[PDB]
Amino acid sequence: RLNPVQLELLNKLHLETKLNAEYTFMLAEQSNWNYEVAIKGFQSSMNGIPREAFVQF
Repeated sequence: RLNPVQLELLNKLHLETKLNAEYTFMLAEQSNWNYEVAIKGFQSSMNGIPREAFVQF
């Protein structure tokens, strides 16, 4: 599980990256859960984040 903060982040970043939140937390976890870094992360390679992740937003 995650902390309440990582939780909020998972949801927030799901919203920021619009990745199905599993890919979001995948990203968000490889990105230390520092938000902006997963922002940098997905949005560094957002053409390569599969559309199952990029979803219908």
